[PDB]
Amino acid sequence: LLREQFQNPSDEAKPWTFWYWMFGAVSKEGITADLEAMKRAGLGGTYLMPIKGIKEGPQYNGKAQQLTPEWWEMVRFSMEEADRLGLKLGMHICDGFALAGGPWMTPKESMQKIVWSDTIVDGGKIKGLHLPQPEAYEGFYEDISLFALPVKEEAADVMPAQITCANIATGNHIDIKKTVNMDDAGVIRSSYPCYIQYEYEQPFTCRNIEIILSGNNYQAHRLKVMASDDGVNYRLVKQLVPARQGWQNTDENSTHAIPATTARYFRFYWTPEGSEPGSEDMDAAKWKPNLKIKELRLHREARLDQWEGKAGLVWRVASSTKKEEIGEQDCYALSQIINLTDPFTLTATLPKGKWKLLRMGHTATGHTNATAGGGKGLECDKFNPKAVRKQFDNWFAQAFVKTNPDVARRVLKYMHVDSWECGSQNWSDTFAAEFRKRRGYDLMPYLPLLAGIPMESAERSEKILRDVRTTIGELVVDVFYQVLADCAKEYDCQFSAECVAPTMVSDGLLHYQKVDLPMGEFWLNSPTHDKPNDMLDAISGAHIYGKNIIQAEGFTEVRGTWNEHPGILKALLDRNYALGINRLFFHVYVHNPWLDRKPGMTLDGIGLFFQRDQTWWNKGAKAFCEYITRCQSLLQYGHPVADIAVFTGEEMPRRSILPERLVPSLPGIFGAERVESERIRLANEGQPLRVRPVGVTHSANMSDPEKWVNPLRGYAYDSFNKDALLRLAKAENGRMTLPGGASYKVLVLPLPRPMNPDPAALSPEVKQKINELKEAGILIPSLPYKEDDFSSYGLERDLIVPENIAWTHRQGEQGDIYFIANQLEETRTFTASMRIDGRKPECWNPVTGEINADIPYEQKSHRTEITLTLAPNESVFIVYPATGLEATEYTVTFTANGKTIQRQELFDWSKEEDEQIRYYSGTAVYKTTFRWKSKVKEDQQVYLNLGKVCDLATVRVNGIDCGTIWTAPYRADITAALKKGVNELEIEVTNTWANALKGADEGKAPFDGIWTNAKYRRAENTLLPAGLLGPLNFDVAN
Ligand SMILES: [Ca+2]
Ligand SMILES: [Ca+2]
Ligand SMILES: [Ca+2]
Repeated sequence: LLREQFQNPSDEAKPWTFWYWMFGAVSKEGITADLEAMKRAGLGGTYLMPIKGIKEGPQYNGKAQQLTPEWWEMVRFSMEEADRLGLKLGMHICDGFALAGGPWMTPKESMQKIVWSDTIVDGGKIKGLHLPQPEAYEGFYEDISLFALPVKEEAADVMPAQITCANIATGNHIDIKKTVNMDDAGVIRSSYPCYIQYEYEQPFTCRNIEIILSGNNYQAHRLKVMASDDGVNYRLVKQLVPARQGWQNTDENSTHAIPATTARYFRFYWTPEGSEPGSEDMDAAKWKPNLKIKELRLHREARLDQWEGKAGLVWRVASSTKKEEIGEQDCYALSQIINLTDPFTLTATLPKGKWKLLRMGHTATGHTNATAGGGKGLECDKFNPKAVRKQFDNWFAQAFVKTNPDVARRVLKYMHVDSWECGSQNWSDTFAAEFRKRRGYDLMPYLPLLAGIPMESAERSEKILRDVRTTIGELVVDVFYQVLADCAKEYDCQFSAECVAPTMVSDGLLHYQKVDLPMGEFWLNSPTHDKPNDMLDAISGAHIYGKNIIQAEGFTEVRGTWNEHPGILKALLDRNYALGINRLFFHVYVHNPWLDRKPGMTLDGIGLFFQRDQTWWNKGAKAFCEYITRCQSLLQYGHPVADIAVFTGEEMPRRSILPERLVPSLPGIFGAERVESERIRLANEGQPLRVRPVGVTHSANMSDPEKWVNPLRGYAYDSFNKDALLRLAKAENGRMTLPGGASYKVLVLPLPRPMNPDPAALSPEVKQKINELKEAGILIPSLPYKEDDFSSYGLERDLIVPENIAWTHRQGEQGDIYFIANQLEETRTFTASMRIDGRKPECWNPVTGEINADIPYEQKSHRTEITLTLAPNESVFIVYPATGLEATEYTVTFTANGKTIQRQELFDWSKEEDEQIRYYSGTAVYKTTFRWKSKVKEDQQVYLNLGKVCDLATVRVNGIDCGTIWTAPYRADITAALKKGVNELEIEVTNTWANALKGADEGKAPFDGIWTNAKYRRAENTLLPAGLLGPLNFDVAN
């Protein structure tokens, strides 16, 4: 029964935590303390991940370096204690955060890329010639093919230029030292509009510009290229366009093609005007709009525009190359190219003329699991099933050998793969063969496409490179994820996994079919580091592949500042429940090995600081986890409901679509106010900056997922890929269905968009299936869709609520559940109208566990309406079956320093003259008495309203616990504990660490033993309000 699950949830409904061990500083005492604390809070289990080692933190004197017998003994003891407590465990597939590295991996077994060298020679007889050696990572390299290409032009690929620059920004509020300048190493920097001029002694013919950076720089890709023959009259060549790119974009330079231009002068104009705000697929645009260029290389030889991404070396999307940039004369036909692989030093003969000797091979990409300690080394080849198996055998499998095997088999039941951060790869020893099987033709004659050298035509070159990227994405799934899935099943473990996008070339949804537990990620107060697109990848992936439990790495905080408590985490959690997550994992519980240092070890101040030495752990983490468990009990029930599927298209790479990107496709669904807010945000006038958190300056108009609650105004959608369309979709009763309960009425085929700008042509099999779905009744709306909703087609909104109300809907055999959550810090009363006809709603309170089965409701036009009142950040589930306190003198006892005071009136601890109270962080126990005049009458209900609580409070009346109050409304039901006459009142109030850390920083610690490696602090330098501020009142109801 649903009631029993809500009231007595199963262990599958409990939240979990990530558990990090820092710098090999680990103790058994701390292990016991941590795991008991986890059990006390109501956590179901933990993912044990050690982070860095003794070298990275020698000051901590760590005794548990990864893979030492001492470390293995800590792991064994952890399994022993989890077993004793009834907790389960997971581990990651490598040391550190990610991804699949270890000291057992050689360069040959690591991720591979196509590399090359080249040299121009006279044709005729060639004997004993030593060719240049391509890039060889740690000296590993293997030849594949040697081509000879007849030169298009005998002139040199680059020439000497004199480089100069000029500020063009004319005004009076310009810092002259930030205007364009070139340093002694030639690095170009600017904060203001400028140009950079290249002058050649003789006219130079340029066909592309290779942009070389030190780290990422969005602005560098926005140069406007101009040229002159005479030194004053300049003509437009091209406005350069930034390719879509993720944060891991430094492995390759960026080649921007232009129409072939012959000139003595080239000017590269720059202005920050027109800049797009930052996002996950224009990651560099998150940062200050300054220009910084290491080098511009102006090349003569023809290359495909943005070929480095198109070759699969790095995760990028750019438009196909225009014919005006690469025409037929710029391409090689296969007949022109002489294959010298056999004879190759080189000895053979060639027709007269000049030949480019293109020596192609492969080497390691150069990536490690760099956040590891003892387990650090090269990332495994993601296309080599033997290397993937080897990774599994040497870390995860050893947890069942080197510990206690029978205990390990009982408690270590989860195998985790985290979010990818090992770059991309476009080769392996089996890649040619896999390409041949999957794409239906041989890649090998076309291998120079992987260096961006065009063949046959631009269109043909880019059709083949798309096929290369497609193959890459398929091998991630069919090798890496398939092998690990087999391994997990072999070891009786559930497989959880985070995203592959936006660092490894992929269809970002595709791998979720191979795992048990798709896992998203959401950050707290960290706009520059949040991954809303990762969340939608994991949720869409789970929905379309029928994975019912959707995990989420939650609350990661780029700079924790010690003022965080559950009360300010609720709204954030709720909007991610609305997206579709149903098992939270706290990021992060750090192991604090010292029992006499608080709050102790952290991930160098990266939050959330969710651990035993939190001021609010014992009561606050427990109360929050109780709320979480009740929510998850219902949010794991049945199947999620979503009316709309949105096709993710045929470009590579690809992934789920953020709501903002569908606004031009569905302007009527989003509404006019959203259309207008997006116009302004994307215009991004003045490129404004914001600082959030302290010390992190970024693009103020960056999309913020807090502002995208219920963006379709009463419908939900999943992103939906080619795989799911062709392999899984069926039409039943006019809806598109998928195994595991997905059922969509609408299939949106979006307009061309930043991640699919061409757009990539629909394959015959996709057009056929679309038409089949169309004839069977699935709605394929014509775009842009301008009506408010789909009611004209018989598809009404699921839930009609006002703005800033987050929701989701699930359904199964026992009925329908709507989660409804207030995202504002205010009390609201509003109508909620649900697409449910003729059933009786109930209001189930997840904070308290109370069920109100007799709520008023109206039945209008075959919907059901209720009037809800929600306190700040309050949420509720709607389920459809199938007077002044007059206190005596307070005694207040500050538990952490034993100080006791007597006060008549309530007070803010932070305004006290006594420094040990002023800077106090921890718990204080308030004791008083109050008179209650009457016997409590039948059906009468009495609440003690607490007024303002800084930050949480546990109420006891005559010794009876009346609740831990942590979120609005700030009241406890004291009905059952009240007696006529004198009543005893005890309230335990707990704040956050911020005030005591400030005090300790200034030589005014309110007690002994305060220490943390977390050094970030609020910029404001204020003490936070602290304590039971009140006023206290009774609310007597019926
Ligand atoms: Ca992670
Ligand atoms: Ca499309
Ligand atoms: Ca897009």
